[PDB]
Amino acid sequence: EVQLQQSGPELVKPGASVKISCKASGYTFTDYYMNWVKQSHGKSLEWIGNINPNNGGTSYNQKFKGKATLTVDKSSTTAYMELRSLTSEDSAVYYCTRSPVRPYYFDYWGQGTTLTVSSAKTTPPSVYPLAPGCGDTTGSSVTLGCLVKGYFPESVTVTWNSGSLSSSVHTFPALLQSGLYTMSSSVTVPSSTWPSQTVTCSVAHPASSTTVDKKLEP
Amino acid sequence: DIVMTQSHKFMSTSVGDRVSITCKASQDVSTAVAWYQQKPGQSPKLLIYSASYRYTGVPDRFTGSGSGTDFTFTISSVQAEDLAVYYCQQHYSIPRTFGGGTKLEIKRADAAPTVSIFPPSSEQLTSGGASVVCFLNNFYPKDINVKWKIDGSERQNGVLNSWTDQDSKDSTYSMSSTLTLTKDEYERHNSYTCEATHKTSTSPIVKSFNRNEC
Amino acid sequence: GSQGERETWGKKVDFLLSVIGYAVDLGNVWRFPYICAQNGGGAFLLPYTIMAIFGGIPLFYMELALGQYHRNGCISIWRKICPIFKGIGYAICIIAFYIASYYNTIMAWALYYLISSFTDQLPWTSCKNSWNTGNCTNYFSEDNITWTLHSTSPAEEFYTRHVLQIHRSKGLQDLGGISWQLALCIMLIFTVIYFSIWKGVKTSGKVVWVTATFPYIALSVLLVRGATLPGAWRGVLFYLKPNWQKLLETGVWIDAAAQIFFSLGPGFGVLLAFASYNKFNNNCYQDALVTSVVNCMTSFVSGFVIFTVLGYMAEMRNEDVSEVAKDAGPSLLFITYAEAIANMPASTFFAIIFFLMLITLGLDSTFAGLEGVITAVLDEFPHVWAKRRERFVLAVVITCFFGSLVTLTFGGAYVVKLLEEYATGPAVLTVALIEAVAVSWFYGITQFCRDVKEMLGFSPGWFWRICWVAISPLFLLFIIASFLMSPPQLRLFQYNYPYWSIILGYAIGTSSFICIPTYIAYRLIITPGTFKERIIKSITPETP
Ligand SMILES: Brc1ccc([C@@H]2CCNC[C@H]2COc2ccc3c(c2)OCO3)cc1
Ligand SMILES: *[C@@H]1O[C@H](CO)[C@@H](O)[C@H](O)[C@H]1NC(C)=O
Repeated sequence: EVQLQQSGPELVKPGASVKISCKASGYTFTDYYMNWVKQSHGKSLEWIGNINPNNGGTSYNQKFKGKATLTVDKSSTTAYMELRSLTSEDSAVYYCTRSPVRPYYFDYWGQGTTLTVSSAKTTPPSVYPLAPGCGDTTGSSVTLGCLVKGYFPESVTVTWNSGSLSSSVHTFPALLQSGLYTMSSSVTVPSSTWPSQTVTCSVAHPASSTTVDKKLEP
Repeated sequence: DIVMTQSHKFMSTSVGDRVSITCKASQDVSTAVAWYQQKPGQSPKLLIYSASYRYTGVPDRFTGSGSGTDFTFTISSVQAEDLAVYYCQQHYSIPRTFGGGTKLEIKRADAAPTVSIFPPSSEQLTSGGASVVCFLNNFYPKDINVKWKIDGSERQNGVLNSWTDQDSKDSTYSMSSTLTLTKDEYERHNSYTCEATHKTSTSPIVKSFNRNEC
Repeated sequence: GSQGERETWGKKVDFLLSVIGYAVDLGNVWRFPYICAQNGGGAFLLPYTIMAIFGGIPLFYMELALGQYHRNGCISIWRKICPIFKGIGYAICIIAFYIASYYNTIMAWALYYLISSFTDQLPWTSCKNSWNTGNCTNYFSEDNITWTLHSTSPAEEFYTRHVLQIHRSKGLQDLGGISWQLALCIMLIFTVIYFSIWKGVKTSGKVVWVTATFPYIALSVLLVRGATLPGAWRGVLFYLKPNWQKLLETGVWIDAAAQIFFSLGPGFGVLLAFASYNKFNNNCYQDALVTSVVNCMTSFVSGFVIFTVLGYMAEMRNEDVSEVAKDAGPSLLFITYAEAIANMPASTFFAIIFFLMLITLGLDSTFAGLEGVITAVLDEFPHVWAKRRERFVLAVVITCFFGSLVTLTFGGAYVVKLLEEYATGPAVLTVALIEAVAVSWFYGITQFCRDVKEMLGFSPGWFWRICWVAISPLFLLFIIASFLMSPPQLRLFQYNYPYWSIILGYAIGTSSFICIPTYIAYRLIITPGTFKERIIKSITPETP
């Protein structure tokens, strides 16, 4: 149906510029205002501005005037937002959301765009299999894990066997220290399919465009 | 401009209880308030528009009320998947502003933390590092003590506690206590032990393993 | 012998309500409330009065005093003051023409609405008409509606595709042809001014009894009506909320000065003509004072008349009245206000008195507008003219119809803006400056204080003296410089005017101005002597 597919995460050095796209689909693109909402880590939603796709009618917020520049293209039904003078405060998630003209609600949003403004080098993650020992008592279920150590920025994805299954996967948030992140993942799966079948965790780092897959071994 | 104030940053409720989040605006708004539901890790989802009207695709358990400045979002039958952070937003005056955000935490019965200790893998011992892990899964509430024991002594340097958010299925928190050490220090000690003190029981749960090729 | 002394007015109240009739128009109704609520709200009253006291009032009273004292036209009075500036009298004659091309077409719209408002079900209520598109979405229809960028309201559809038919023109480039309905409307207008001007000051002065008093009645009905509407305090809040920070902007003062000037309209020759037909013994200080204070307060209450209905309209919709009051111009009254009064009981009544009120507002002002020019030409070419008044009056009226034929087109509205912004404002400001400077500096403000001292019996205060010598020509100079420095890009109905419009505008702004430096060249070029000799005999008026 109505889909707003935004662009991927961006790691940009402070002081530079960055442009974010927003592919709209599933409705008459010229029939709705295209908005941009900023969401800082742990903060509330912040309205950047809107744009009329017909003529590029940008209506900004006084707080973002000269900070963001909204553009639009009808030939591909895609709205863009460009940001200059990047600081540490701009390291936030940005959404592009559709809205009618009245009443002005935000019915459909995008998945978000993680922006990290830091001069820290893109560090690839170290994937180390967190496997149970060989002396443990195998009960009705075994808990497994995979450790992701030392990466930047927070763009990372830990999957388990192409997403099948994952009805008991506990993913622990990443922690930042000395400019590098570190997280861990776990999965509770019964003992009647291990170690008979194959269980493998896949760690993907989009900012460094790397993907290391490690299989758990007791 | 308009200042939307949500005085209560957190609200505790249970599955099936009647919950209601408040929203205070700067001036008179008539009936121009929209309520959004942002689930952890998802985009904000529109639920209510113009104070009381529900948006399409929203279950009957979500309602809205208020007329003037103060507005209220009501859920009659809270489900495990209704766990989210709710925002209120005005839609009359330029610019459009939002509320501070009210996280709805679900209250349930106590649960015993399942503690599992993990020895450093061979790929990490190969790299020259060794991290002993201690997972604490499915417990309630969030308040829980985690104590480390390298060889019986409470280890405190290099310990990181990571609490996940509440669950959307059984409403059970889960945390990870990580004890990261070097390889040289790992091959000079054997049986690692991590214990957890929770309110479910007075005696902390003690877990141990051996370094000598398990 | 023969004519000799000029005629005299029929009563004091006729000329009081007559100059009030010129002063009060459409802009008083909607322009001032918009510019007021936009520039700092109620705080706008603080500079507006200053720009009144220091700027509008002195020009108003000076013009009026000269008019009643010298009893001459807009062209013949310069013969007896500063002959080289006689071209001023000509310039106004051109300026007025440009104004009469669009000012009455607006009254034609209000007239087309008025005759279209006699039906039991008003046309701009339903969408099942012969002019509505598929975008037309209206009320008394399913609730929950969520408006679309392409959707359009039945009032906007009616004003756009019917009375204007502006969708049938692409802009200034292609605007033809002519809408005969508005041609018949404006023809009826030129008729109703024809039977109110053709005889002279007696008929204009008698029609003014109705054309200047009824707007207060219609504004009173819509005032007490708009006040009883639920949630009307929003428009009043947005209308009078003080935002003193906007007063720090150097623009706002400029807006206030331009507003009070173009709402008192001094130095246009209309006040000269209206003042000419009065008693020499008759006081005029109180006249000018009260008349202005009426135009200003009338604007102040008109603000409520508009923003109460706009407040109710913002309550039925969703607040922040500014959004429902974004567009200033013909759309604030013909669309928003009409659509607002459509949802009220006995809507035929409020509609009839509303658009009838619009025509009633324009009528008196255009009476006076023509009155000044007619007096000027009759006094400048006597005996060669005055053979009949209906001849010259008929000529100028049919001339105004042919002038409005460019405005009766589909894109006529476009032209209306081009003529409303570019042509009148800079030139009128200029001629007011040159006129004020010529009366205060050339003729000498001392001899002017002697003329008023012979007029009312007492010399005008040192306040009026310093206002005429310095404060008023600086008041006009301010708006002149600020205007020339930042001419405005203008847009109407989702259509930005071409970059070249200003060029066209400047033509229409200067094609009327060319007469005064060329007349100075004609005077100084026609009488031989030296440059210092001929300009000294050309700056001093007739001795006898
Ligand atoms: Br800029 C400028 C300067 C002064 C004015 C006055 C002042 C306010 N009250 C009416 C208005 C009179 O506007 C006219 C209308 C029809 C006319 C006319 C003049 O002369 C020929 O027919 C408007 C614009
Ligand atoms: C409605 O208006 C849009 C432009 O505003 C136009 O493209 C569309 O064709 C219109 N609808 C109909 C049915 O004409």
